[PDB]
This record gives sequence, structure tokens and C-alpha cells, in this order.
Amino acid sequence: SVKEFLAKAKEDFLKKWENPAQNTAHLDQFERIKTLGTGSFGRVMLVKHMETGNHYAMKILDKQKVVKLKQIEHTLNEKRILQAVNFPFLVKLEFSFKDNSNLYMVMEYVPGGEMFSHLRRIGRFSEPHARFYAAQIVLTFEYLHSLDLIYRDLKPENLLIDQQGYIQVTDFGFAKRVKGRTWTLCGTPEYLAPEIILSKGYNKAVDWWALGVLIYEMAAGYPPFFADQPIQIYEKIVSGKVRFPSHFSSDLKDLLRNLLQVDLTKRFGNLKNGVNDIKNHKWFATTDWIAIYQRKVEAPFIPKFKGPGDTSNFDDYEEEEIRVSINEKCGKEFSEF
Amino acid sequence: TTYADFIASGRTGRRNAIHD
Ligand SMILES: O=S(=O)(c1cccc2cnccc12)N1CCCNCC1
Repeated sequence: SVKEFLAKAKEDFLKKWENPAQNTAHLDQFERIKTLGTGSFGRVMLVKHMETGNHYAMKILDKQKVVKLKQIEHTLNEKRILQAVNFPFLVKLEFSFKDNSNLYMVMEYVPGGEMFSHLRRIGRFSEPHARFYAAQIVLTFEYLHSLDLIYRDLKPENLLIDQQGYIQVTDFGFAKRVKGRTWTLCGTPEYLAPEIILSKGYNKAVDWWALGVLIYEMAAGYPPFFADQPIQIYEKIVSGKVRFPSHFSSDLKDLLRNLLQVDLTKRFGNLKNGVNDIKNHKWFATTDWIAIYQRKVEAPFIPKFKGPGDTSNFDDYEEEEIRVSINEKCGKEFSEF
Repeated sequence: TTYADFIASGRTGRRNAIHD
């Protein structure tokens, strides 16, 4: 009954992957309000659809800069995935379009902010708070992995909190739809699995490694491997020498011990029972997996929200002007967008 | 402590990715 859902979710995703969507909107249809996020080739803005007064997050990619930073294939892949996926912890893409200068992606505004701000502010989450989030990530991965997607970019900076206090995943820049193995050095240091650092040729097991780092970081307040510099973090990672704070329950230690397992072939999520080893684990004994899927569980933390189009859970960034050029830029490279 | 060691690394803020 979960396997039928996935087989039906798989066929849905494959249709929308081969026959998708293009120029569903235009830029003067929107009032630009404030920047919610920056990044190397783009920015994300809270916009207001003038026709309807509804608010969205608009992601604005500069075409020239995307070409400079050799990210064409990543931006195209993010868009493609986002219009083909359907799951309650994955953000919805409402419109995409482009002009002479820019690529645009219009998504649902998620007003609760990054988990990251929340976790640095409180310091750590208690085990049940941390478990609530974990459980959402465990189902999301189960979904994406059945589609053959590896996510690769899991960290609190990339998890947002909605109005109900549940998680939304945005950022499929690095996700890759493959069966078998892949070899790219990519990700964020604290969260890179050992096989990635050792240039081994790796698989979806990396994502469960990342879930362990995330569960640890959520319950501790800090990641399990850090240092001044990437290199010295990587040395700690491949050693597999985790120390756990004393407040960690023994049930958490046991799971964490099975996710941060250096060896691929005894890592939870990569064994024969698959994702079921994580779901039947004792740390998640009190966890109702269906009720989580249906969003029917009172969240233990709900972010403050003062009305539609409130940005109080986001940082302030330096507002820049939207430059639209009179000349078309990078038209061939971005035809499929 | 471990907390204090983490502050001493300078990576308590938003962490960037690496690319190729
Ligand atoms: O907060 S965002 O700007 C953001 C992205 C996509 C959709 C969003 C919807 N609502 C709020 C923020 C959103 N974001 C990009 C910056 C890096 N952190 C991860 C998410």
C-alpha cells in the first residue's frame, strides 16, 4: 500500500518529466517586494501577483552569470525536477518564464524561514522536535529515491518551515536522476559522505549519511565533524570517529551509529530492507508515518506570522535593481527553459 | 567544551557548497 503509492507516484512523475511546462507568465505581472535570499548566480524575491494579490517567492537567475559559472545543466535540471515532482514536503512551482536577461521561477512563498535560523536561535532541538523533522525527511527521501533521484544537498540552510510548521524542500540544483552510480564532487563539507571525499563512485547512500549528520546537528546544536578548514573536516569524516553528547538517548546513538557508518555495505538505508531499517528503528517507535504524510500531527514549533507577505523570519539583504537588457543573451543555451 | 570548539571554528553561519 506504500509500494502502490510509489508506483503510482513514479508513473505520474515520468509523464510530467517527458511532457512538461514553458512561458506560463511575465515579469510585469508581479510587484517585487523584498529579497529573501542571495546566491552566486541568483536571488529569491517575495513578489505579489498584481492580478490576484497572492504572494510568491520568485527565483531570478542571471543567464550570463549562469553560463560564466558553468551551471547551465544544473539550472535546467532544477526546473525540470520541480515541475515533475509532487509531495507535501517539496515546494510547488507555479510559473516559469524567461526574458532577454533572466530566468525566472515562481514558487509558493514559505514564510517560516530556514530551519537554520531557528536552530541557531534556540541552540538545539529536543529529541522529539528533532524526530518530527527527521521523519519528514525520511519520507521525502523514500519518495525521491524511488524516482531514482539523489538529493545531495541536505542541510538546515536548505529546509524551510511552513505556516503549519512542517518542512519544505527547495533547491534541486544538485539533485541528479540516475540509476547506478555517480562521481561528482559536490555538496557542503560538513555533510559530505566519506565515499564522496575519497572520490569513490557513489549512490543514494550518501543521502542517508546526510540525514545522520542532520539528525545529530539538530539534537546537538552543532555538526558531528567540524574544523577551521574543509580539508581538516574531510579528515574527520573518513575516520568515522563520532563522539556523542551525554544528553543523547541511547536509542538516538544507536541510529546515528547506523547512519554515520563509514562502510557503505552496513549503512542503514543501504541494506536489503532499505528505508524500512530506518522507519522500524526504536528511535522512531512513537512515530506515526502515515499521520506525518497527511500532516495531521500538531507541530511542536510554529513560526510567528503577522499576515500574508510578512518577511520577519528571513534575513535582510541588499536590494538590487532588476536589469533587463535590450539584447537577448544566451538564447541557444537556454532554449529548453 | 565541544560547544566552545564549534564557535572557534568559524563555521557557525550559513555554509556554502563547493562546485566543479
Ligand atoms: O529561502 S529561499 O530564498 C527560498 C527558495 C525557494 C522558495 C522559497 C519560498 N519561500 C520562501 C523562501 C524560498 N532559499 C534560497 C536561498 C538559500 N536557502 C534555501 C531556500
